[PDB]
Amino acid sequence: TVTNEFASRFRTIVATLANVVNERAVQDDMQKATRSCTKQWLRHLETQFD
Amino acid sequence: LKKIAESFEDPSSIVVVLEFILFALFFPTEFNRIKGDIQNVLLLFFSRWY
Repeated sequence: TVTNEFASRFRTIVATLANVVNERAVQDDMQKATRSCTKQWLRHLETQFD
Repeated sequence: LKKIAESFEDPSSIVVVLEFILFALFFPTEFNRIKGDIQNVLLLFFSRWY
């Protein structure tokens, strides 16, 4: 396989699990900088798994 | 092509993509011979964003 399969399934976990995190930063609505620095952490976390 | 290894995550990592779009417009003769692997390091970019 060109790009490993097992890891590409993990990307779907992060893809939709992060969408759920937004609906809490709309009720508790924090400034962009806060909601961004968490959505940036899931990028690093996921790219390690690769 | 001299291997350029990196993973696209930050929106600011467009520099490594724009580096080919610029190289392919100065030396179309030289880009026509290593279009092969310059492709697969860019095929990695397409799995991540789209």
